[PDB]
Amino acid sequence: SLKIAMIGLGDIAQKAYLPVLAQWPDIELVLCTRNPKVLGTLATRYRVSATCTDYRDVLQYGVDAVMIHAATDVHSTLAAFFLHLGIPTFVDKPLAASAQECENLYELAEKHHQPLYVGFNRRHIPLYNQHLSELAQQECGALRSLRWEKHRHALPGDIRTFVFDDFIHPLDSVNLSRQCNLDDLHLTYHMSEGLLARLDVQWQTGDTLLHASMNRQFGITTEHVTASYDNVAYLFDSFTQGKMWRDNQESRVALKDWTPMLASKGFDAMVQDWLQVAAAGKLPTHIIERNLASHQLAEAICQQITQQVTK
Amino acid sequence: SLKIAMIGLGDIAQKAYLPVLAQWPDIELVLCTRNPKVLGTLATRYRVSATCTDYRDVLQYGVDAVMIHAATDVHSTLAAFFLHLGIPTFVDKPLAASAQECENLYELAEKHHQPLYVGFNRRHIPLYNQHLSELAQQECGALRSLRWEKHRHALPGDIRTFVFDDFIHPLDSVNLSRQCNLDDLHLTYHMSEGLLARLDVQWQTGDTLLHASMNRQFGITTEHVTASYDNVAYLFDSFTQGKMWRDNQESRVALKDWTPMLASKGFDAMVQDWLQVAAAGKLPTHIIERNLASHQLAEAICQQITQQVTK
Amino acid sequence: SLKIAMIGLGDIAQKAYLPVLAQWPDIELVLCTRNPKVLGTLATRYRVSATCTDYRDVLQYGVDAVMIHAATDVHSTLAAFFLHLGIPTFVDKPLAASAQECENLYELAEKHHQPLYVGFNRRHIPLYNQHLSELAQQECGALRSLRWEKHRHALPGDIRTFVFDDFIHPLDSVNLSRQCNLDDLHLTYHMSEGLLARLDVQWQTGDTLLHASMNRQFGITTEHVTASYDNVAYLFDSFTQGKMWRDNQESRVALKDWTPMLASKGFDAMVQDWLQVAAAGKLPTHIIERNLASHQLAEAICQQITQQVTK
Amino acid sequence: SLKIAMIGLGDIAQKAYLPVLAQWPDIELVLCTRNPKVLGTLATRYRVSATCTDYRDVLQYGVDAVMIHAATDVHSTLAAFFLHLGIPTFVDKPLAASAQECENLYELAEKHHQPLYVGFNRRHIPLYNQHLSELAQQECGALRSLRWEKHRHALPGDIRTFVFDDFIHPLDSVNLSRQCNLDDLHLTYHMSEGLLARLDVQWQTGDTLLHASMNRQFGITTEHVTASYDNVAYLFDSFTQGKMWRDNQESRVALKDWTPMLASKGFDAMVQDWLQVAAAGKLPTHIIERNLASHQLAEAICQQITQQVTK
Ligand code: NI
Repeated sequence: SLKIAMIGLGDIAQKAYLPVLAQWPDIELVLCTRNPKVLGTLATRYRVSATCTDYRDVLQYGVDAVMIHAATDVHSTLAAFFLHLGIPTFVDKPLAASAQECENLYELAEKHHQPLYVGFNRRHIPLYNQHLSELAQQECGALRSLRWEKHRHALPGDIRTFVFDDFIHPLDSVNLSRQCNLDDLHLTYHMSEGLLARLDVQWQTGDTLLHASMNRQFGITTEHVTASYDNVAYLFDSFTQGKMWRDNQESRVALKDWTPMLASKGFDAMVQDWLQVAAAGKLPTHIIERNLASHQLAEAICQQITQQVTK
Repeated sequence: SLKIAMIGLGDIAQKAYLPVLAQWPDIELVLCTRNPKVLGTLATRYRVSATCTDYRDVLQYGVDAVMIHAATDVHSTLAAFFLHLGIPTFVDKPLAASAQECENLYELAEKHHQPLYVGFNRRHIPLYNQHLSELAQQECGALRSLRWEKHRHALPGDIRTFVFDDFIHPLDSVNLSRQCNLDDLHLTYHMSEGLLARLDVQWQTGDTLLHASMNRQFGITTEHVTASYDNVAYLFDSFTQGKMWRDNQESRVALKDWTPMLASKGFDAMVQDWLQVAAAGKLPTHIIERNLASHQLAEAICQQITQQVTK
Repeated sequence: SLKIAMIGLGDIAQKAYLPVLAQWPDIELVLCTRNPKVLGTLATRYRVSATCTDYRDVLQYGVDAVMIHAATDVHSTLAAFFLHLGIPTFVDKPLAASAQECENLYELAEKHHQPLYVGFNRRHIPLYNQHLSELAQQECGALRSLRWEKHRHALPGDIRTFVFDDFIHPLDSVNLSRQCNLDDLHLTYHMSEGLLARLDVQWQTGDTLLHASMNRQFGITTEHVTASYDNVAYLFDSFTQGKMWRDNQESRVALKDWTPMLASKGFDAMVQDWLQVAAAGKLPTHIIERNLASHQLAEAICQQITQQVTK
Repeated sequence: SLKIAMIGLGDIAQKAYLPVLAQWPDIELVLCTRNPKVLGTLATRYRVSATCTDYRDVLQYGVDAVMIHAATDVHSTLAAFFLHLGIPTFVDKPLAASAQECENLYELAEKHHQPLYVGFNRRHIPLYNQHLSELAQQECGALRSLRWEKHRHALPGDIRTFVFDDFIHPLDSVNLSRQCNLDDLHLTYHMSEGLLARLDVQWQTGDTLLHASMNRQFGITTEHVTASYDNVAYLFDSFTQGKMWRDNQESRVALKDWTPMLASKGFDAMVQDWLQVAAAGKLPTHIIERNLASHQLAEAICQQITQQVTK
């Protein structure tokens, strides 16, 4: 059995995590959030006796690990608190607001031999990891190309936020390699009256061309993933449907009916991994390098665009 | 009314060109090809009188212009010929096997003040030009991105052939900036057992990201075009259908029913542009520069992969 | 705030109802089922105190209503029981294996002035009722036609089960005219080996053509709904996606993102209506009549077939 | 070798027939039509020497067969003129304006022992006859169901024209059992502003449910064909593409690229047949029984509707 604390019950905590762990058997929750009104409503709805208003009062529940869903602003603070207190810590992307804080956090995590899992659901998409072993293995494998497009309609933003809070999803999902700088990388972008409209990062490591694309001034909000091997390719227009091309024939691949929405988006699968990491008390090295790399690449991309625009 | 001579009745000539001109009103055809058997077969099929076997006899019928559909290894020889004799010449892409010859040919055309039209049908695709005026205008306009993909199933080939006889399609089609080198351009490729499998070329001109992609070892033979502007986008999965995305809504855009197949592939629209060009003895400068640019770009790509591969 | 008791925790209960209710706000649950093993397993999973094995002890907790999810052959018993005790009763379709029982149960419920709600989730499909008001309001309105197709791959069965436990879905969903017989109705079917393979019931009410189609020996398992008005049509290939044809144009209509799976299948919407009814001790007349009619029609369909076959 | 005369060069003759027979090998044409202007233009455009302005000045060319593409009101007259003289005749749907006239023309046909081919391209569609052999053989076969929908956006009309000139297509295509009356058949329809808007004819012959529907007041103009066998089904949304459902999996079936438009709509295959019938002088029985049947069923459906709308 496992006991977990959830600090910061905001939009995502309520939209996905809570509903996923609330029904998860053999798991005991310890809800924590500053707003007592919200806290109580939720605790009652999902029948949770372990209530907490001050994240520090969590120590009084001997938890096996905590999950932080609060805003980025208070990520490190809360993360560092449980880490230097010898407690596994889960955190929603982005781990921190800057690459340096990400490095420091992981340093503290190592100085205490504690795991620091960063929530990246797009590494656990059931339909994608089913036809694409590479994504499940987090390697480049036999992939010849992989393009991850996540767009939005009329929704530009400031460089920083755009990259760390949104682009990081396609950027990390495609980061099957461990790209951490802009070396041998091709960064392109457009800007509409002061803001970032579309970002394109693409590079080739080995025999695999990785491409992360985000056009937030697109004609419609949608996310597509295209991957190709030798004489075989897939194109997913969503997380539940797709097309498989082989032998010059096209067929559709899809999740089985009744598969819950939060599962298709990979939260169920991710929590699974998280728990195993929490229980084992250790997160595999490549995952730690994956995490840092993606965050470092974000920083490189930000400073680069910022410098070019300002200059 | 014009009298056009067709030199070199091969595959493309029989499949597209010939059947299109033999339909055009006020046009007299003068078939010409090495093989006398094939000549007579077609001559009978399209009930044409003016038959010839030696391109030199073509002059006898007092032709108003010539259309060369022979192999690439004989374009220069045939083109130069009618150019010296001052006759508007048409040549099916590619113009020549190298940028050197192309440059010569055009220099030769300028000298004799004759038009030299290069057959690029993907600049006349009715459905695309109806929705992307930038293509009809052959400019970048408001385009924020334009991606042209032309894939094939299990069909790798040698650099030269692959680039000059296939990739030249998506490359030129996307080359609205008249690019003629690898300056600030990204080029990725993948060799397979001695052959070129996939080639990806993209660069940013002003506020437009151009991208030509060709995977000759794709899971299926298909050609997709994707264009985007601010808050507007399009994605065509063929020359007859496509999706339009605007106001965060997806609608379908398609070619009128009963549109002849060859017309959908822009052949009629091209022959029309060509006949006017020949009948006017003039060919706009921007078009000439595009032809030249696309060919020099192809040259640059070949003498890049070949060099690298041999290392 | 209501206290609902769920009697009979079978598959449908564990897959949709239980998960939706155990999450519903201001509702205390009282689980009840024969098997004490499953009873406790579920009770632990959804953290519920009010446990019970005999459908009688349920009255002890002073429930405001009961939801019977047991087998069809136990509905009448359970239903009648609480209906007499004067408690709003909910029963998952079908109400009973015969129209007679249905008529009895409703006649009974009318005496005790209690509401008897039947579980027809396909009447609360959020994406369908959002676009087609006729379905929301349960009328024919401007509908010139409505076709509900629900097919299965290689799954024939006996007339009874096929109709009362399956076909009733599409049949009822289309029964917007309260059809309670075979009057001016066209019934068609096919028997594979010794079972019912496909059934097709279609009739016309005024200016509306209704059609229920089920081919349980179809090449694939899917469900398509097609609705048409004057110069307007819709075709949904699922509960989340569909296309709209208007002004000779095709546009995509889809369910908002992050919508829970069960919700898209109209369960949340149905439970809502159910609770309101239960808390109001009243159930609109037009609803009851539709319920009876659909079961009376199912009865009629079963008979004419069984007869015509044995004949 | 063959020589065919074409009487009546309208829009269909110019859009489909002339072009198809213009490149046909071993076939000499004898263009005939009222209007002189049009005539010469076409004779020059397709380079035909055999000109004509009167369907009577036709035997001066010793034709082997004739093709009438004129209006319906002049079909009989012309059809009889050549069947008298003893000439294989080809007529475009509908054969005549009434079932009476059809039987008449067909009685005069066997009277002079001459074939009377009716142009029904929907029987010779390459993509459909490929996967659906029953349509190629023209018999119910193993089909369990076959639905042919042909809708139009905002285009209602008078019963007569709506039926014989348009509905005749789907009605005949699904008529594999030579249905000729309203026996055991289900007919529904809808009128609007005094015109016919939608028409649906459905009946079951053996183990095959055949359904023809046409809603000329649909949201878009499109034609769909659905066909189901035991545990197998096909859905064609066009004449060149479709979906094949088998083993609960969906795959795409389509026409090879570069297949001319007129070929996909079946004109090539039909003409092919038409010729093999003109040369052979004999037309298979079932084909004659089918054509009559379709026109008889057409009349039945007309008078039937005309009566109720009048009663
Ligand atoms: Ni409405």
